[PDB]
Amino acid sequence: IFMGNVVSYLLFLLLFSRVLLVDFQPAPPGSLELLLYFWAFTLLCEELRQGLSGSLSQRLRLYLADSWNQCDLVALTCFLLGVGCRLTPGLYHLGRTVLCIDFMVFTVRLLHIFTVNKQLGPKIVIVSKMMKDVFFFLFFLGVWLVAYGVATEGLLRP
Amino acid sequence: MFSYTFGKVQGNSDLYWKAQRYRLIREFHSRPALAPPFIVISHLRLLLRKEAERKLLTWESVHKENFLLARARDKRESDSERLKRTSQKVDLALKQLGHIRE
Amino acid sequence: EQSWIPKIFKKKTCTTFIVTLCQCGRPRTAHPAVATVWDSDAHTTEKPTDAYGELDFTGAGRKHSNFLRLSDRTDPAAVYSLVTRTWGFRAPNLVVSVLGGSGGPVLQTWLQDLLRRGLVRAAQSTGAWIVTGGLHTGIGRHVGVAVRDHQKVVAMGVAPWGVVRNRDTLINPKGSFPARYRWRGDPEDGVQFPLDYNYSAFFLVDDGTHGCLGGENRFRLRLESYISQQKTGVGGTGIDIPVLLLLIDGDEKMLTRIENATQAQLPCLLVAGSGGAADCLAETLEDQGEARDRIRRFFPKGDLEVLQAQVERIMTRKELLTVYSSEDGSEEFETIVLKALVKACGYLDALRLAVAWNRVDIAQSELFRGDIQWRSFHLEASLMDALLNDRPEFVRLLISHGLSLGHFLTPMRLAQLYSAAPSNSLIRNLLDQAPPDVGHVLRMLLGKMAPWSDLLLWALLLNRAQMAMYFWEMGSNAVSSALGACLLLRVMARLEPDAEEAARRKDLAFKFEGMGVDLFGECYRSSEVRAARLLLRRCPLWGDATCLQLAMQADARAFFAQDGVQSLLTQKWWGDMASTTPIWALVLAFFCPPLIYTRLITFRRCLRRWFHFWGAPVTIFMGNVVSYLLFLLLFSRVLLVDFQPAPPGSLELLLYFWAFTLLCEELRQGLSGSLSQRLRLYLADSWNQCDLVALTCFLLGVGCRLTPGLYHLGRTVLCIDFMVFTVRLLHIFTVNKQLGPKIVIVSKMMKDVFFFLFFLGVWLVAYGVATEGLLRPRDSDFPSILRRVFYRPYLQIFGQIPQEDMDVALMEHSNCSSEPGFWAHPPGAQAGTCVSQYANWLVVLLLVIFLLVANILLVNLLIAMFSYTFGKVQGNSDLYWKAQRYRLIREFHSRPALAPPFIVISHLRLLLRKEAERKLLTWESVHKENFLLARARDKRESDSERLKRTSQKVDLALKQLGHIRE
Amino acid sequence: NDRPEFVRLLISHGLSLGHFLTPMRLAQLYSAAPSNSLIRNLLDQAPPDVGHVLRMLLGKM
Ligand SMILES: [Ca+2]
Ligand SMILES: [Ca+2]
Repeated sequence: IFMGNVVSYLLFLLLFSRVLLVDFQPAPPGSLELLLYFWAFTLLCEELRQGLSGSLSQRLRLYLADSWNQCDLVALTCFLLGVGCRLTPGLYHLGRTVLCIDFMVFTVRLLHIFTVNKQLGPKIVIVSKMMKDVFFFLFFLGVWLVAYGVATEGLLRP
Repeated sequence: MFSYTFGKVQGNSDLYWKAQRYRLIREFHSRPALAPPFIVISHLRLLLRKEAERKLLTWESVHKENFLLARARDKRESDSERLKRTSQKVDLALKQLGHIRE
Repeated sequence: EQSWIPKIFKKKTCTTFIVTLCQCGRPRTAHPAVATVWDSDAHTTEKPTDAYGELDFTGAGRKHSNFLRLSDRTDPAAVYSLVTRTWGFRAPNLVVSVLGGSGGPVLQTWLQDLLRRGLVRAAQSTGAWIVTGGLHTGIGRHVGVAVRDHQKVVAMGVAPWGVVRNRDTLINPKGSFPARYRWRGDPEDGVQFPLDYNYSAFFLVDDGTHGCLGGENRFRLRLESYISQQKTGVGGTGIDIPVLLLLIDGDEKMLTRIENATQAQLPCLLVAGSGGAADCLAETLEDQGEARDRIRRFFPKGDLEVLQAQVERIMTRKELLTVYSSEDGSEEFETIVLKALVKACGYLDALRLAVAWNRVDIAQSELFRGDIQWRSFHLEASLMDALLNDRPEFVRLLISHGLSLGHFLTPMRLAQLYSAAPSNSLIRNLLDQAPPDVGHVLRMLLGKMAPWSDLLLWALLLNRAQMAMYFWEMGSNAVSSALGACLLLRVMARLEPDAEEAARRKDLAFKFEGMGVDLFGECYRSSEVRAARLLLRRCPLWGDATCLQLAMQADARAFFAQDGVQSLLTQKWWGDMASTTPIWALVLAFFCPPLIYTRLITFRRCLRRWFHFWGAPVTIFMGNVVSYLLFLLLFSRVLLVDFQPAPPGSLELLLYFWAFTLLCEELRQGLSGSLSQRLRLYLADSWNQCDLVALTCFLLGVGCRLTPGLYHLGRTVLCIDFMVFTVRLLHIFTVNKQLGPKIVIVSKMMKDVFFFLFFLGVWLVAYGVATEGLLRPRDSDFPSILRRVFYRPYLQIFGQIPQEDMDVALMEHSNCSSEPGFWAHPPGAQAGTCVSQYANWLVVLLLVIFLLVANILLVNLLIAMFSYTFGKVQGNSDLYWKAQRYRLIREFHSRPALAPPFIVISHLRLLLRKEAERKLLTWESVHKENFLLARARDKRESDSERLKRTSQKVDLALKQLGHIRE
Repeated sequence: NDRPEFVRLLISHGLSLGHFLTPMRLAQLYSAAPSNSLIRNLLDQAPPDVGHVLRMLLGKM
């Protein structure tokens, strides 16, 4: 079941890219785009099933507590928003941009695959724990960039 | 910093992964057998809708008794416990020696 | 399996009536329709038993105290079989049938101390059974409380059915596996008693009576006799189980029971000072007789001549009777039992019995006295018993007594020893598949590609750690035997159905490897010219395979790690040249052949030196390296310059011939180094796989080149083949003491590499597709799309950031496309004719995030993972390199002395075609003895052992102090 | 009185435990909760009535 799910998700990403790069046009959606809409709807139904069966509020919170479920939910929300914007006559470009970001959100989900390997799962956990060091570096670099950039801009006087 | 953190949280991360492995397996144990593109056909199906045990417990109890006996024997044969027993026996010998001296 | 229990066991009914009240203990009213002197057998009926199962005393207990109800006239063989097999009780090495009325609930302090310290302790030590009355009264209660205080011990209780309180709750014809018994019934009358809760199993003898005493005596005596007729395990090898009766106090009934037991040839132990019916016999044995009977025994029947006649009949067989000397409470039970059994005996030996028990001190005392004079078979039988029952200490002691072992072991005895394999054990299966016929199974395990040796092999096969250890200590070829034992144990472990059994074999193999390495270290540090140069390089009787071969097959990395073996391998690597020769000296000699004869290199005489220099593995390796470098140089020269569509030139033909010679060399390596077996062995090496793929690509490229139409394809294939060939040069660093471990660690870094690659691939796909979608370049060509989606983002990781092709601020605005919106014209060739500029700040933001993640976070994470892995697998990699060093040296030891370009001339040659040893073994044995003595002394002087000895000495002093105080 | 050794020894003497424990005895045992202890508070919030507090702690989900 896991392997079939992985293969289907890879095919879904392939179709999403195919639609986004080629078949996405201001005209009304084509056959492939409608297939993508149906596929995303089935993914939404699957997430709904996972949340619903897995004390309604209790199990809903239990489902929403998982990071991967949060990622799936945000991806699907962005997809719905992008489709809505695209269908509207005036918000075509905004919809395309939202879907472009949503593709990144969907693709990041593939990292879940490595949680099954005996060696990669611990690596992903450690990576998740590296974020304090990442933030320290980012804050230090931001301070340094502000200082240096403002000093140089003031000196040059463009 | 990355090197230090990676070296520091190796064991805890491994334990955490081993723990959540059960959650992963259980999640994929209950999912529909079909893929998301076709999973609609299965969500539709979901919609519209002893003596052996006693023997097992007895065997478990036998193993528990063996484990407890092993722990007790290991503790009793430890150096600290043997030293304590020797001290008590020496004290008993000393008391009997004082008693006989009278 | 219980339905058979009712089939073979029967209970008794009141049946016929004998007078108001039945003579069968039941009221005349409560009798069946069928109801002079009532008969326990004639006036009763037998029905299937309906009170079997096990007892679960409420709360405490082992949750299992097997019970049973059976007729008195029952054959004890069935009872013994049921107890031994069905209920799981092992065969008793000794049975103590405790007797004694012990009038009055209270018992003397010394008697209670003896029971809790002499009897119960001995029973637990020897795994004996204690047979008493399964009731909470009389001596049974005292025995039970002694057992409880000592606490397990097996206490069988044979009691009548009818005097047991709450007999109703036990009745369940279907079975009573969960049985609940309330031994604490409020009424307290002598008619019935409660079953004690300290006894492991009960036998409720049924004689068709509702209360009586002595009705079970017949069955008890019959069971005692039958047990005394059995054997002490190991099939018929064991001696007859000793069954003796212990008596404390008593009465005329006890005297009759003692008489019956003596008639049954059962030793009796009479406790001195126990009381009446026991001190009477003790005094009679020690030495008016009627006066003794009157004073000691109760006044009734004292003047009766029956008592005196019974005492006379008892003394008629006084050999069986023995008095437990008070000795101020000696509490030395095992020795007294042994003395009583010896006296009764007047074959059965104290040695065999001591071996049956695990008491080696008792046998040590028995043999230490010079009074006993032993013969050959006498000790041989005991040694066989010790071997069969896995008693290493006893075999050590027996061998220590000058027992000749060469004549002891015989094909019949060896067959018996192997026959003792435990039920369905791997050794048993292998023997069945294959007299012992051990050679066939040994060859099957290894593949086939002196009593001590045989006994060591047997112990290894049966996996008896201590016995195999001892046999190795007494063996001749210590180091080779240790390595062979490690090999055999590892092979068996890999071949075992159950992992837990395999782990024991694996641990034993590890222990043998440790002993082998320690002993060889001792031998080497004593004398290097011997030991390594001779012990390792000789071919023993194991498989006529040198110890190094055994270590290689066993994967005994620890054995290769030690400095002695490494120094020997280095010495073999340099051949006859001194191991200290500098590398530069070797190079100079290689390029200046005459300089070999100069004193600057240290070792017909001329031809001898010539062949010594050019045959050493190191010089062959250097020549091979030089030839391979020249081959790569020629390959590059051909590929870059002389490769043309025209027919091959001279240099290209030379390259073809050179590659052909390399192919022939690989063929030779695979062929000579069981055709399929050696082929797989060759193909298993990674370097051989690399060579094979390189040569296959070379053949494919040459074939394509020769074909008129596939010239370019051939050139491309050869271009890749050059990379494949060049990668082989990494094999050079496997010889350096520092680089080889590095290469091993590098090979182990691939998991981290793959993690990084997968992460980077996911990130690249996401970012590239997002950027391509945002820009909307109008090329929209599949190769161009793939380029912009994968290649360009990938190159951005290495500082190749084409801002002009992504940032609209750096491009020229133009109305390229008729589609609505604003567009810009990138200057890049493959950047798309024009890109949308709707939200370009988002493209720049994605570029910023991608640079951050990829360049910094992922790369630094990979560095951290590499650092961790490198630090973690240092030692294992070093050991692995030290182990494979032998394979490298052996491979280069057998190669032709000529280089691949000329190796054809040598492949052609290949085609068309003591007392010193005994002295060496003796010296090895001396060193082994020294090493074993050192280990034993170090263990004895350790703090833990000294503390244990002090505790024992303190206990001895305490016992002597208590003794003197009296 | 929290004397594990004594309870071990007493049980070791063939004391029948099934008949020993009774609802009154269990109520007494739970009544021995020390003054204001978490168990005491939970019992007050909820005879022992232990099942309810057990479900509350576990949640009975
Ligand atoms: Ca999910
Ligand atoms: Ca090769």
